[PDB]
Amino acid sequence: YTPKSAGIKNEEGENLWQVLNKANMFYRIYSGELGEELQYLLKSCCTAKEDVTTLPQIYFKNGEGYD
RNA sequence: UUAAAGAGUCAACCCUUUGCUUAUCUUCCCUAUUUAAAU
Repeated sequence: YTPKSAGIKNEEGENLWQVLNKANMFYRIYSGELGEELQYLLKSCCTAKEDVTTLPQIYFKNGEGYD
């Protein structure tokens, strides 16, 4: 996700969602088969972001109590 | 218990034409008999 999903297309015309999900280069980079230069930068983007506004909330039984 | 919430509304010509048609052997055969008073 990026604001307005603008980005910049390649010379043939591709975005990251198409590039990383074409022929499984995501696992080829996450493992580190392309080096440790494209491995730290990609892992830097994997950060959590909490937001609960306008989401369903349901009670589930967990032994003695609820969650 | 993916809990809680929400107006789909409005309008319309389906019209026109038409040759179904010719022929034909259903044949042979046969034991229905046996009683009893009107309530």
